Amino acid sequence: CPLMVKVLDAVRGSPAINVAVHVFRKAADDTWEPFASGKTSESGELHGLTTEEEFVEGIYKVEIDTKSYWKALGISPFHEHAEVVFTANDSGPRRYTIAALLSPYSYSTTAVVTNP
Amino acid sequence: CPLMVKVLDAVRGSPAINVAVHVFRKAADDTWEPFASGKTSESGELHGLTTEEEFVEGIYKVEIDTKSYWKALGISPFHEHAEVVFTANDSGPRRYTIAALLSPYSYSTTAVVTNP
Amino acid sequence: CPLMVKVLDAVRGSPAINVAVHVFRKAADDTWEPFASGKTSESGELHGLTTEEEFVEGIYKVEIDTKSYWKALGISPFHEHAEVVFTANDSGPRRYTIAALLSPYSYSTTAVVTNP
Amino acid sequence: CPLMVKVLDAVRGSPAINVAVHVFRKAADDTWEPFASGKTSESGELHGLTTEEEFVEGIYKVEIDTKSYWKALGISPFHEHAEVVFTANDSGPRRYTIAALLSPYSYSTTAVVTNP
Ligand SMILES: [Fe+3]
Ligand SMILES: [Fe+3]
Ligand SMILES: [Fe+3]
Ligand SMILES: [Fe+3]
Ligand SMILES: [Fe+3]
Ligand SMILES: [Fe+3]
Ligand SMILES: [Fe+3]
Ligand SMILES: [Fe+3]
Ligand SMILES: [Fe+3]
Ligand SMILES: [Fe+3]
Repeated sequence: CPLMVKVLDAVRGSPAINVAVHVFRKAADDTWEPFASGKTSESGELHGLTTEEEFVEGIYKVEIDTKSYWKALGISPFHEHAEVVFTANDSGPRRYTIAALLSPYSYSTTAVVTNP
Repeated sequence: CPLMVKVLDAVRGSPAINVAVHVFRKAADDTWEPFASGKTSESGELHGLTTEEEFVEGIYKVEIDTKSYWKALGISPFHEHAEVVFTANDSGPRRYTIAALLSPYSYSTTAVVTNP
Repeated sequence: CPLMVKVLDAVRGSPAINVAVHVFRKAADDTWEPFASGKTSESGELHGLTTEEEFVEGIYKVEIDTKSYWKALGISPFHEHAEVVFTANDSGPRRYTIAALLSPYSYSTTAVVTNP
Repeated sequence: CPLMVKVLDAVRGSPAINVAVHVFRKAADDTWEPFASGKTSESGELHGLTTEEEFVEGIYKVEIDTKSYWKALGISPFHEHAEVVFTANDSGPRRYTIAALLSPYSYSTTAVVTNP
């Protein structure tokens, strides 16, 4: 798994379950081609999005939708989408972990990049 | 002044200075319309984006252009932007402060609501 | 005012109000001596902790008492405190701002240095 | 592993390797008994600190020292210790993950608590 996504809730200190994640790649004619997608697990993690063979250098957009998570808590969320855009594998192949930390009025996001 | 944006640099222990900030507002056809923009001062604050009477109820998006910020300091950062999305309610006159904390690989955004 | 401490609540989207803050200074026998303390105002700011002439070069520690803060709001938080440790250099007159962002299970501290 | 510790560098976006970690437990006569200790790995993680049989309810202090990490980067760090104090296993057994995010002027720390 070269690309992991974690989502956490800063209020509850728990993993965010069933967050929808959509990954896009910037395509040749200046548009976003679909690339991968999934839901986060009990542990709030999602990998198995791609393989090193499909995860070529390029520009990727990672979108999350947290509607299912707040719904199951009985929370009527105010906002529920977040996104990052980064450039991948420019120095050849790396593993990316992208973590998001949720509060109703605060959003934090961190990227860890490691060598496979 | 009803809308403040404050931005800090976690690497250098200082306000982020001259960072461009674009504020959009969500329009009747669910698109984003430009609302305001500016650059951060030496103390990292940007205000004078809008008057009380022009900052109506709605959904607003603040894009802080951090890629150019880090690149100017000779750092290839991970993110393109820092963003946050928030809702202004039609309530009384209220101060909205958007605070941003920046690293090359991590950032956090927070919307703070007060009365002056 | 050379030492400011600002504290925000990420859950409630507001300044943290009435939070106790204790500042210690590292003494000649490598122990911590009380330096200053106070409570945060309605805008979450605490200043008037020290004068320019009494805030000498050294190593200082800010303990923000967040357990009691969250418990007062009926939340059993994870941390006891938020802390940060920083060094004042003997340089010119400089403004030190300690900013704190608080959730029940996550918190961040930042020391910002400016000139007034 | 009921107790994991991660340490990350927000400047480099990399795991912090060889961070020394010392865990203490609050003992009956109001003092800190040693409990567990270790160094973080290539991936910045440390588990194998304890077992569910030794990780009883109580008050634990987790200390890190990041001297070896900065040394190997050729960095003369200003500060290099951090600590959290929390109460464990009060609602019976839980798994704790404690993550710390480093910048020279900013420190963030998050706790994720999950059900084994
Ligand atoms: Fe499972
Ligand atoms: Fe299960
Ligand atoms: Fe995992
Ligand atoms: Fe101000
Ligand atoms: Fe909001
Ligand atoms: Fe002020
Ligand atoms: Fe410092
Ligand atoms: Fe290894
Ligand atoms: Fe290895
Ligand atoms: Fe692991």
